[PDB]
Amino acid sequence: ENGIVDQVLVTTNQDGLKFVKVRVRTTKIPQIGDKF
Amino acid sequence: PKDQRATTPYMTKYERARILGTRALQISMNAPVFVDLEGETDPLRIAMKELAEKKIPLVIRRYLPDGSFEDWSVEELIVDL
Amino acid sequence: QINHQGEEEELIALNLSEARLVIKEALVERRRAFKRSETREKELESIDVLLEQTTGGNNKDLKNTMQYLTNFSRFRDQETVGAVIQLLKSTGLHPFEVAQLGSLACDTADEAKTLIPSLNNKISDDELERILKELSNLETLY
Amino acid sequence: MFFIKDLSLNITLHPSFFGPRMKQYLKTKLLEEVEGSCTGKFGYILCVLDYDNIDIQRGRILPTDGSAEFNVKYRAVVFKPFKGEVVDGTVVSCSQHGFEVQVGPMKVFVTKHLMPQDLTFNAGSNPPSYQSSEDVITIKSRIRVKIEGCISQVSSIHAIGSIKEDYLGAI
Amino acid sequence: LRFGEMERDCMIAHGAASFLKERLMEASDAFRVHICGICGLMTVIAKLNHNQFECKGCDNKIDIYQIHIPYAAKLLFQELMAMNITPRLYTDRSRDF
Amino acid sequence: SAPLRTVKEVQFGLFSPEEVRAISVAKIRFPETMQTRAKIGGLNDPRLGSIDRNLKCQTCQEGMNECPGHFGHIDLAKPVFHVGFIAKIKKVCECVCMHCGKLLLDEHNELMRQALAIKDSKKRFAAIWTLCKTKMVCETDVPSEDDPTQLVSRGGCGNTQPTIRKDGLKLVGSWKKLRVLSTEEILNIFKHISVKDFTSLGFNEVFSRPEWMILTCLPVPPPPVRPSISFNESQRGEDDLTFKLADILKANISLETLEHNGAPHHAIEEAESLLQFHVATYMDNDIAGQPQALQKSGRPVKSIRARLKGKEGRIRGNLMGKRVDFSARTVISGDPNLELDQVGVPKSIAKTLTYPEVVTPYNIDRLTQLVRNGPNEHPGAKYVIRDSGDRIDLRYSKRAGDIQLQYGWKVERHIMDNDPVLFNRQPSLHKMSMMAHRVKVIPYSTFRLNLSVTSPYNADFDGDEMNLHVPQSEETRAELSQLCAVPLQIVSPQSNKPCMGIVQDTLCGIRKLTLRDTFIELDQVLNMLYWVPDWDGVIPTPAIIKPKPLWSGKQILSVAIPNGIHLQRFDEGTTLLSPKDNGMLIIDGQIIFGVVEKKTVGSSNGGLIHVVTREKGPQVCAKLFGNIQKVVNFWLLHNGFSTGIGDTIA
Amino acid sequence: AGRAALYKEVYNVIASDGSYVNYRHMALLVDVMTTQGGLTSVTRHGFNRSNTGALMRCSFEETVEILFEAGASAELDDCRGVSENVILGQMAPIGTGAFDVMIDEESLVKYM
Amino acid sequence: RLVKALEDIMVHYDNTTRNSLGNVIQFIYGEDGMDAAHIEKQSLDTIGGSDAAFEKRYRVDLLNTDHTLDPSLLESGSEILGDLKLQVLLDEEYKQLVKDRKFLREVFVDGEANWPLPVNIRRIIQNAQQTFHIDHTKPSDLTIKDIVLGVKDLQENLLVLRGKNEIIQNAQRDAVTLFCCLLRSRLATRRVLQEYRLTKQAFDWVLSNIEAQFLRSVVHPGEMVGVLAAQSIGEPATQGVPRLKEILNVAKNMKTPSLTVY
DNA sequence: GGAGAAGGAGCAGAGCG
DNA sequence: CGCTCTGCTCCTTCTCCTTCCTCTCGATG
RNA sequence: AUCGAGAGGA
Ligand SMILES: [Mg+2]
Ligand SMILES: [Zn+2]
Ligand SMILES: [Zn+2]
Ligand SMILES: [Zn+2]
Repeated sequence: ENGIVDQVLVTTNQDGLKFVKVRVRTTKIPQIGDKF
Repeated sequence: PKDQRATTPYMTKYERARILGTRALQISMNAPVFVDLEGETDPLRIAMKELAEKKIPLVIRRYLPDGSFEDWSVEELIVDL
Repeated sequence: QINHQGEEEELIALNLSEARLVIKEALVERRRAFKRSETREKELESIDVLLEQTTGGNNKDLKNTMQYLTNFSRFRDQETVGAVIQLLKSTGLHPFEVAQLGSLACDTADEAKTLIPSLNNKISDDELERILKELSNLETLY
Repeated sequence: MFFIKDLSLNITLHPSFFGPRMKQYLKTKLLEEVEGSCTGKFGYILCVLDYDNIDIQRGRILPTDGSAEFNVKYRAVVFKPFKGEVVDGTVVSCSQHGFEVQVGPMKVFVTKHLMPQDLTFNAGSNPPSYQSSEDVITIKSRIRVKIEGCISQVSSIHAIGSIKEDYLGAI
Repeated sequence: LRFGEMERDCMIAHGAASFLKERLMEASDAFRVHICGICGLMTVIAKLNHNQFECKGCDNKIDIYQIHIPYAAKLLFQELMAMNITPRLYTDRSRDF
Repeated sequence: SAPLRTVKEVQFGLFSPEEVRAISVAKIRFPETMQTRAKIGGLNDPRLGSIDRNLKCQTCQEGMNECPGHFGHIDLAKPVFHVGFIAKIKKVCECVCMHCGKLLLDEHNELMRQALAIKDSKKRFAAIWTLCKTKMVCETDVPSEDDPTQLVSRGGCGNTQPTIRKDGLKLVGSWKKLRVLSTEEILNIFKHISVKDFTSLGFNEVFSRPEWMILTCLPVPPPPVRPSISFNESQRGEDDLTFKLADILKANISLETLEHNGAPHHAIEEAESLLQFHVATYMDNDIAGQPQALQKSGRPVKSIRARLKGKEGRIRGNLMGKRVDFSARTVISGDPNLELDQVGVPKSIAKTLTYPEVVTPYNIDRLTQLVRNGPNEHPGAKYVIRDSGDRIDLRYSKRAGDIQLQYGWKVERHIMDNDPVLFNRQPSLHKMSMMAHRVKVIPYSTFRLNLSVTSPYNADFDGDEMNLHVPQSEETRAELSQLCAVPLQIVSPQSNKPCMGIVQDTLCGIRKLTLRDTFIELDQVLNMLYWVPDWDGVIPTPAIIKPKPLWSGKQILSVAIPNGIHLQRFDEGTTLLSPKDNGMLIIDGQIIFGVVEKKTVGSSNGGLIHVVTREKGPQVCAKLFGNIQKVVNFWLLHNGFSTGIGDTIA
Repeated sequence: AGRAALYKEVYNVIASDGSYVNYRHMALLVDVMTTQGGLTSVTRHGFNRSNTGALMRCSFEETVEILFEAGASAELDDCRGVSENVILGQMAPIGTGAFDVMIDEESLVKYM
Repeated sequence: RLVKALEDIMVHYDNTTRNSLGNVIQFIYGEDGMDAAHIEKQSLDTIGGSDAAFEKRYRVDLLNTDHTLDPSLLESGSEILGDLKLQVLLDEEYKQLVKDRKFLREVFVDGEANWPLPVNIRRIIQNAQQTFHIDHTKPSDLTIKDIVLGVKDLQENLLVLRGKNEIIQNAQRDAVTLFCCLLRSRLATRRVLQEYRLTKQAFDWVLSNIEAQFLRSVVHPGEMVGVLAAQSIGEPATQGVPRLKEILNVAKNMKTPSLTVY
């Protein structure tokens, strides 16, 4: 993987357990072999 | 039964390949070389050169179906490949 | 037995004395290879010289073995060793049984019967009687 | 006792020594590995008869590496004992319970269960020989021992030297 | 990557015995074991620091050989032993000539 | 250390229970595997295949790296049937005299004498079984065939035999006058059968004795066969076998417990069946009947048979085929500028796959530099191995510039140019789908092949993937280059035709290039020649001289073809003038007639490709393909070719 | 006669698709199916029920059912098969392994 | 499934085909011990054509006018004409070819005259013409004696087998029966003089070459023929077909049994 | 579900009484 | 010719049986 | 981690 952190989400379920969701984004630059 | 060997005098390709690979292996082990060096660091190239002019000291043991076998010195064999 | 030459060689029940003499010859051959690269006291020292001129002295145990084998020698002198061979073989004597009589001392036929139970049952006394005293005199010559 | 037999040994050689000198080097290696050998089938191996005429019988090069095997045939002089045999041995070491005697290239242990009941250990002698009966046995003397079976071990081979007999006794 | 059946078939076709062996032995599953000559079962106590070996049930201390086999193969036999099967491996062909 | 050998023959048979007991180094008594980290002496003890960091393995130390496990011992309270042998036991018992130790029939009946004559033991047993199974009585006196009035007092029992029925895990004997047979009875019966009977029955007295079909003790495979499981936070959930063994042990203790405590005859029976059940499912959790052992999780218990039988089992999934290292897989692409026996490999791949090259006086200087470059550069190596086995990792050390190489040391050299490698396109339908090429490293992430090599691979650049394998020993390297090399397969034994050729654009160009009207200005000819790597530096004389120096296309193309070639193809219209310029005729590496097309550079056996392979050898034919493609492509690039809707409009 | 008819019959199938296969590859298959004195199919009930080494047979479609038989008859595989040596991880006796390489020491001492 | 059937089938150094058990399947691989990689389709001239045409193309008579050898063909003209000794040699060959004609009529009942055979004679011959630009306008130095002996001598050197015993020697004769018929077809003296005006030097080269090429083309021992045969049938199958399945599985209950009564 | 093995059941003929 | 015998035929059971990789997803001891 | 199931390529 290679990217930068986009949006870090911290929440909890109904049970009070702490949740963490992290979105990492990157730019796909058409390479040799990429299908079309 | 060296007298009247019933197998070909020609070297079958499998023997060519295996002999070349082996001799390359011994050469890589710093074993004594039997020909002059023209700069072929490639042990396998040394091997083909060696085989071409018959200085391999190897004899092929060919196994017949019954388990009996014949011995063919590489010098005896005809390199037709 | 059979050698690795494909030849069914007979089981060579080698006599102690003839074994020592064959070992002497083999050591002489070994010393020949290195170069190309009798009383029991006389033979004991002579072989030790061969051992020291063919090895480095590490094999002390055998040097003891030959020295002790030479001490219990019965027929040190080979051309006499041949004589007993002809005497014993003329009777069709069994090679394994042959070894003991050539390697062990015995004066009378009965004594051999006592020493070797195998002879006790099937051997002819006359053969032992004539042979053993002939060999006893030969042994006394040593 | 002593036997001449055309025996063979399997020897492996590293490629670097595959020069024509390999014949003599292999001759050596066989000589070291053959002589001074104990074995249940043949007992002990004294020497190699016909030190020349080395039966190399072609080298078996392995596919794993450049190492090759050599089942080199050879005539050797070996020692083989048998049960109930007579040998005029010599006492190598003494013991309160008997003796250990040299029987060819083999070691034989005299056991007190099997010597004349009237013979007793005399610690007063030097060496502490047995002197209570006719069969006086000491390190410096001569002894005949009856081979009451060969007790072959993993590391060495030895047998029982029995003395309680009209023959195969002291000296 | 799984060198599957169809792949080794080609190597058989090409006859690349040396290569086929390398792909199945050196590439993975390399494993050394010791075996008893009396019984062909991997039941050898290998006191390597002592160079001492033995096959309990045969008390054999001289018939010990080193063999290189696929680690998976070792599992198969050991499972066969668990199956009440005796996969005895012998290194000397019964037929001579 | 110990002598090395190789496997020659494998002998199969059944364990002798005393042999099992002797082999085992520990008896198993406790179904319990555990107080916090110590193992019960009666199960999973260090005497077995001890767990990591425990250097016991029955005083074998070495961890689990150089030491396998060892088998345990379980003493069955009662004998039990072996599942795979239930039918075999059934048939055998149908043949024995049922508490006599003898066979129902004898050699005095000619029918068995015919059966006994059978060399094949398997057929022999079946032949006898067909006869004995019909013999429901073992009368002592049997009239002799030679003397009908004389009878042979053979049958010891002299009684009748019951019909045997396979009642699930147990046999039932229907007496012609009915009861459940006893495992003990059968065991004794087998123990009273003679060796001479084994020969007729197809049993080996020293490897396969019929009584051994019945199990009296169970070997206990060590942990390595049922590995300790730590998939979760130190949660065991041991393999099914570990739990399955516990079930047997729990059953074994209970059956023993019941018998000892009060001898509740009936309760003993159910337990014995439970034992026969658990052992049966343990060996095979799949039977013709309903019974299906289930793990506490609710899923079926995975028995030994499940481990082996079926695709992905221990046989097909790990022995005939397996995962391997020193390999790679990616997507391919075309590149005419590469020869048939070549391939493009990304710098990234070569930077990872390595070869264990051996240091010698002939390359120590080169290898020295590679180590200096280290694993970060392409032309370098990852590991330096001393003769002692010191696998130095250049990744985590500055010693790359300090280590002094020594002869005999191994270096994990990166893949470099001209290193033979093996390719494979899944599925490997037939021989051609795997061939050996040469490596040229390139700066992008894909595999480049010469266009022509695709046809045998059945490949296509629409996103197809293809596998790469690298040999590790000099032995194999030589093997591939001489057996699996690309050129060696140009003529396929599939149909006696060349399997390769010019395809796609390059084929189209040649038609135009060799077309009668195609003439080339001097400017182009100068370049086209130079593209031919084999060009000798001698400009051919232009066909047209006076009005303007021109070369007909055929002239240039002939340059690529080596000298000494002679092809003669005649069509219906070929009459040494070819008014349609059909047919084909090449003389001494020079085109004269015809328009070069599919039937001369294609797959056809009469084509040029087939001829060249035989007059010069593949090592020369391979160089041809590059020459043709390099030339035509260059001309086509400067000529161009397209299609469009107009092409379809009439 | 059946062998010939079988070959002729299969030829129609291969030819019907427009593909072409050498006679050598085709005849061999036809021969193998009849060497046992009968039309031995190549299913589980044909080729499998041969007298070849069990360790080879166990990998076709049935594994445990065959192993059990080996123990019953105490089978002794010869290891002459290819797959058998594959399982053991030993060099198969084929191709480059269909012979042996030996060092002709006599020739070695011939070359100084 | 097919591969499993033929894994262990391989060719031994005795030029035979044995399975793992050593059971012999084909005594000589493919009934000719010939590699599939070294064989290509070629014509059999002696099969087709009318009998008179056949005689014209091959028959030579030094005594009569119908099949007179044209003196301009060779440096020796009338020296050859009338020589009964040479006529006998021609008679033997012509009779030999006649047997081949009627013989091959039986082998290939359909009369087809194009079959795979090793060593492409035509290409060797054409190569011969281009080796040193044979001047095809001058008489050659060849003699009938040389041609007839050359043909026979070549045949004696087509050694597929090595066993000196009668049994092996008999097999060798049957192994190359078809191939040697082709040689006697395309090396007939009449053609060797008219169609291909070779020199003595050239003709010696051709015979030497054919033998040399032929030996290279014999199937090598150690081949894993069964695997090659298995795959070779396979890739056809991945392109009728249910029938193939119906064949490999014997399946007595054929879907469409039928008869062809003549 | 097919396909093949398997085992039983009936049955008629062939020899016997 | 009935009896008996035996193979012969028939007639249900009663199994066991099908290229390579890439990700995600929910539930388990 | 496995198993199970699914989606998608070659
Ligand atoms: Mg595609
Ligand atoms: Zn053992
Ligand atoms: Zn262990
Ligand atoms: Zn009975």
